[PDB]
Amino acid sequence: VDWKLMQEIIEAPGVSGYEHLGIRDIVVDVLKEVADEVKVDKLGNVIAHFKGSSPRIMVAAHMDKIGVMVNHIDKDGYLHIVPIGGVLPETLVAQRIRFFTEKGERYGVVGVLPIDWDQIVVDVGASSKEEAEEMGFRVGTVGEFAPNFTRLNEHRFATPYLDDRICLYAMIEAARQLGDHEADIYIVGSVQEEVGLRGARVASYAINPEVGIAMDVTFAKQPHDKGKIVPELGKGPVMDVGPNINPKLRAFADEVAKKYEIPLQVEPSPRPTGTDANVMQINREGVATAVLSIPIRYMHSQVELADARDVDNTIKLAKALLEELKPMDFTP
Amino acid sequence: DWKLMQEIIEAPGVSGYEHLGIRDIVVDVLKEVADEVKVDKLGNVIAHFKGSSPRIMVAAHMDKIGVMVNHIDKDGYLHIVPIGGVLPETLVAQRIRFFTEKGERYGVVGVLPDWDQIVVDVGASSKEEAEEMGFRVGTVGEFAPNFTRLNEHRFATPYLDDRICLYAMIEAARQLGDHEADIYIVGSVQEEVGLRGARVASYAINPEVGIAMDVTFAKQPHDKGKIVPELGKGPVMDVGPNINPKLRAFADEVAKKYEIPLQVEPSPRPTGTDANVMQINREGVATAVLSIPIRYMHSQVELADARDVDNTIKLAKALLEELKPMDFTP
Amino acid sequence: DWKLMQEIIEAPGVSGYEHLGIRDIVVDVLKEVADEVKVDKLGNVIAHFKGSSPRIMVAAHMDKIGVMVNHIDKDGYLHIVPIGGVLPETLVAQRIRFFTEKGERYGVVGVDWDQIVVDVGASSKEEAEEMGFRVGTVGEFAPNFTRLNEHRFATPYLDDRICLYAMIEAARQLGDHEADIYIVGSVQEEVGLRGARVASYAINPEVGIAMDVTFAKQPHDKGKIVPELGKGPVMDVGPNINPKLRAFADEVAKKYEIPLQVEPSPRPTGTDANVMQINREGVATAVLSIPIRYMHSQVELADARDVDNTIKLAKALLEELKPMDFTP
Repeated sequence: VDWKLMQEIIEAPGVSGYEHLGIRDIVVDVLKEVADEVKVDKLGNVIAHFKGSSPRIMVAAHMDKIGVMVNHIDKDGYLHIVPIGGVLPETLVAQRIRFFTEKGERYGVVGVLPIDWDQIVVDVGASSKEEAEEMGFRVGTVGEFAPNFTRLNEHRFATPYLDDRICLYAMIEAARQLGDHEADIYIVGSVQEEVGLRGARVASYAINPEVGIAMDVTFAKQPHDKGKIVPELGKGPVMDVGPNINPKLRAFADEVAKKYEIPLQVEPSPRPTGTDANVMQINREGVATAVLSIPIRYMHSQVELADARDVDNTIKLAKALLEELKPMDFTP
Repeated sequence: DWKLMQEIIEAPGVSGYEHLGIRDIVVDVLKEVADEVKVDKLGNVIAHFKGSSPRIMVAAHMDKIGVMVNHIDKDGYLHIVPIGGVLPETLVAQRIRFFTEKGERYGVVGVLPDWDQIVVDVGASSKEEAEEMGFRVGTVGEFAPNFTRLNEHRFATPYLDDRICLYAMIEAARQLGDHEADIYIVGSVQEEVGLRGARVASYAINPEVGIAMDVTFAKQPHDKGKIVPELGKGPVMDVGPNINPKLRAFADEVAKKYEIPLQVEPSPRPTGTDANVMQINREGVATAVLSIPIRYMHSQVELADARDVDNTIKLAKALLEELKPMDFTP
Repeated sequence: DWKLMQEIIEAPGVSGYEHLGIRDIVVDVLKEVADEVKVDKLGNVIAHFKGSSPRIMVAAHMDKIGVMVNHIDKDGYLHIVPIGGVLPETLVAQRIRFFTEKGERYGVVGVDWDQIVVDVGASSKEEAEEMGFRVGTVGEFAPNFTRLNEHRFATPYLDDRICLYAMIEAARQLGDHEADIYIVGSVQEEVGLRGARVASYAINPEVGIAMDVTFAKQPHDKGKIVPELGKGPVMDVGPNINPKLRAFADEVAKKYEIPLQVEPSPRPTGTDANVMQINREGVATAVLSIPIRYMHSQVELADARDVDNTIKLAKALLEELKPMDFTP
């Protein structure tokens, strides 16, 4: 559990469709060191191949973050933005936003009068539209929650964009530590998941895997959750059960966990998605999919919080599944 | 001086707890040039700059609005209460700097996919554990610092009120030349909870002239043209009932003399400023208010213009030096 | 002393009318032990227990919340207005004790203060006036002292008579002390801490302690109340509270092994201590309270042990304090 590597994976620039701004390069480099080959497709997916014989498996964690984009700039240099993904305007009050302009990274704050959009005006220190632009701002400039990593103690930490950068980091770590494996493995850092799981769809079509595992984050029990949330922090990684989940693959997961003595949580999901596993399962002739998740609290806010112990068991389980996988009958 | 200014701003010290950090900063910074410095039973820092007449009191509160822990639940979450004008709205998905037994520790307010339901996560899984970490009923916290200089002039950061005026005042104090007036510079406490500190300090000082250096609203989005002051246009000084006319005309003169740009804003009512209790203190005092305009007051993103802070300091010392006995009787 | 206690609790005296009964009781009982006892122009009772230093003022308000008669209608019913924090909610189907020139007269509210009509058994305005009723006649919750058991009891006007009793009992049992003590029974607290303000100005103490009642955990409080009945006196922490004085209190309570609860009072308290702290040049203040349930109603209920432990701590604190720096 590398904290520095974890943090930079978490804070590397890369909103949906702009993953090339920083995160993609990190993923490629860290993967090229252990993979037999690493490519980047038309949409920006990073596909690392770890040669094996069978079965052919695809594991994916998205690299994109939710964020905002400048719709226009007014005469007084203020910015009017729109969301990129599931951005809660409630989480944009009295918050700092990291924008990526021509002249590099520039900050802006969303004030409050001493909620719906365009009631959301960003202040960037300008006095006119002309001045804002001269600062590098333009129609289409994108922004992200300002980074802020908070280590609360031994285990727990809070920060923007644990979704899905914490699962990305877990996948990458398991891949760096992968041992012997007869499965033909493809580790994918997908793009545009926050806006339609469009990255995993394109990559699963190119890869055409038999087995597919999406590593995403999931809700953890928290205040005012009214008891509807099953998973709990510190209780280990989570693996769904439901229509989107292949029983043979999921049953194999239990065993691996049992064998390596890794705590594993079960989470109801009577539908699919928003993981990449949704579009992976209906890819071409059909894929046996499963979901491996890290539970976090306060999803989609500047304070998503996780427990390093879960991250750890996710890395172990991910690795153990990959090495334990061999030819099987996935037909339900 | 961005270094010193940020220090004054982020120094600990919520209403009633100014001794956690801000109090010492202020004292030290002033012992350098002040003839005497002391602190009363409430924590007011009072610096004396001996002069003949008139006796003038200038104040800027050192207290920040913040929160306090009401209780810790079984799962280790904190339930807080507001100290000062804290809006539940500025507490969602935000970080809180708490001052526990074991030192400064952080917590975060959560959310889901009126204070009662403002629960703070500090990373504990039990009450015993939260306590183990140094959290006690009564523990206080403040917005987490995050100083952001937007450009050459503008910057945004929590607790611009009233630390920016406190800076400005301290700075003008350090740069004070010759003055005929007997000057008292006060770092007031508990101003956010009822101008309680200024009351006491002014009763002890008993000045003929008093000036409050606080922050005011600047034109910003959705203000509906109701706010007069504008960032970048200089320090502001009110006009109205609790603003002594003679004193205010004077400042108008000193301003134009030193050519400092000066904004004017109406205040038809005695304001939530220390100059409120200063004027009605003892037999009455000729009072005026000198403010730095800021946007988004009482939030983590209050923003100001350095050029305004600059002129406020210029005007501050100029007034303090040009001040000579005169009649303030309206 | 349940008898002295019930008597301090039931003694007449709403805000501004403390002279109707409680004042003289407070005066009489304090005169027996204090070195001097005086009544200022606003009605505050100020008892001095001469000492060296620091000079300390301790206050508990003698006033009660209540009602006043606005006018009498043709049919002899009274129309009242509240004196203090009285809510018509607590007036339905309740008996009210009025004070007329003819003496104590009772009235009942049957089954927004424009719907609160008091019936006194009169048939006409003239008969009501003949019974002793006038515009300005004041009234209180009828006394009704219920001992539930060995420790708990319920009664109107535990606020703030219970703390008044405690302070008085502590003063009567006071032993050797170095501080220059001033025990005050303040007036008009329920309408602006008016009494304590003037009293502190005169005394000009260096230290000040307010003894009031505070909320105790009770049904439907949804976990928002810290203090509980039976777990001892309570001492606030916050801006209105001087850290060093509070620290001192802690050590005293520990030294005597007196249970002491803590309560977060984030804002300037609604007690005499509020005005004591900003009095003249400033004062190191703190708050000592007895927790009670159902505040401001006819059934305010408390626990005897807490009352007792409050007297102990109050006594101990006064005998134990001495000159020390209170500068935060």
